Amino acid sequence: MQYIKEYTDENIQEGLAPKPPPPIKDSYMMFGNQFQCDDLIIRPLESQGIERLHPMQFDHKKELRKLNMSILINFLDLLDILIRSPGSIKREEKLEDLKLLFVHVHHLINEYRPHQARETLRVMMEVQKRQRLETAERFQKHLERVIEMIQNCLASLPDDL
Amino acid sequence: LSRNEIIQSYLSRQSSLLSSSARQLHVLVPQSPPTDLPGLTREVTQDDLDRIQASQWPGVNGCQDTQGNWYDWTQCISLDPHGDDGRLNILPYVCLD
Amino acid sequence: MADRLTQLQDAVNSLADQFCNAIGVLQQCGPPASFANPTEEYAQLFAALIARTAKDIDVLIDSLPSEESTAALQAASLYKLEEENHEAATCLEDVVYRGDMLLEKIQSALADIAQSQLKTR
Amino acid sequence: GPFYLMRELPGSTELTGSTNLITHYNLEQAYNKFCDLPGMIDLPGSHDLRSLIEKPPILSSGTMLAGFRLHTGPL
Repeated sequence: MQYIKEYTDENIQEGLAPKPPPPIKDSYMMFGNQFQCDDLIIRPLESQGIERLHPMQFDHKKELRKLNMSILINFLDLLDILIRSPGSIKREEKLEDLKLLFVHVHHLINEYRPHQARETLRVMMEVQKRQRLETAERFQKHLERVIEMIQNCLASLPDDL
Repeated sequence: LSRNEIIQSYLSRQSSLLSSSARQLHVLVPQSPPTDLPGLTREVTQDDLDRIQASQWPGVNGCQDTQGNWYDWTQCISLDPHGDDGRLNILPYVCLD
Repeated sequence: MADRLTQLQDAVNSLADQFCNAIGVLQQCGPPASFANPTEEYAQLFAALIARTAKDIDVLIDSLPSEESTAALQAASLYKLEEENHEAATCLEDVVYRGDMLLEKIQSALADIAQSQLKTR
Repeated sequence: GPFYLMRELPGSTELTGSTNLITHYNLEQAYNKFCDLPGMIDLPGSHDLRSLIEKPPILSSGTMLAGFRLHTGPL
């Protein structure tokens, strides 16, 4: 670990001689060890690296139920491999196969994660709005009570006079 | 890895069941051909936003249920998909604050 | 944390773990042969657990949101909520302003009563 | 309809470990026979140190001239 010493040497000065902040980077950086280039998609697609089993119909809940049932049936077929021919080539495919299935079951529900994120903003806004109105109504009731309180005390005072 | 014993296997059992968990399931939801931006393409209107704010919409504003009880996104749903005493407890979807 | 989504992720991982545990138990331990009962009990329990996990995963999948509520329906609702939050903010400001004026008036009146009562002495 | 990534299971009963491997491998009658050769060879000979040296050589792995050079007396 080290401390940037050249810029801290730069900072000890007066007048306008100190330095300005650096401009914003809109391209590849190298923070840490990863790159973290900007304009990235939050969910990088499945077509970048692995196969894709599902079409663009993509109605998430049906395909998640399909992938659940496919995981269970491929486990049963792996049991059929272990019963019939353990020395087959297919088990290596099978021990790859359900792996791909498991990847997709994660990769679909990660696609619920932006949506969940957006949706929590929505309900936060609704709760925010409601709380504002509640305080408004609360305060107005207090205001009314204070007014009538003042009124009845004023209603008391000529009765003393 | 090398050896699994009665007590350790039962430990695996209780840990896996405590992680995981007359019908009382959610009411089934069909496929949805009208979706708002891609599918049906509604020009931004107003009935949809009023439905998403005030009314009950079972795919968007909450999860409905058999025995009638409505649950929106910030609540936790208690169900029993099996015929046992063990109850599934779906946690809230949003968890505000 | 504490979402239906993290519950579904942990349920799917528990399914994969029950697969590996079921094979590693039911191959490592067994009665020899003939050309035990604890192992049979283990098999029944493992099958029941895998079935229960599958049912739970299916229920959680049914529970999450549909393929309605696309992102534009979220965004337009967010826009409408920003507008109504602005209106609620100005309304709260107006009621606070009226209360502030009334409070300053009653405060000054009470101060004048106190000044008179101290001056009479 | 079809589940994702279904495939064909192997041939119904190929060579497994669930068969009787011995009876398939024609070794049944030897087992049904079988289920000391020191004693079975002492049927021929008398009985059965330097025999330890015999086993150690096992664990390690001019005749007329000998009869002519074998001169030794009787008594």
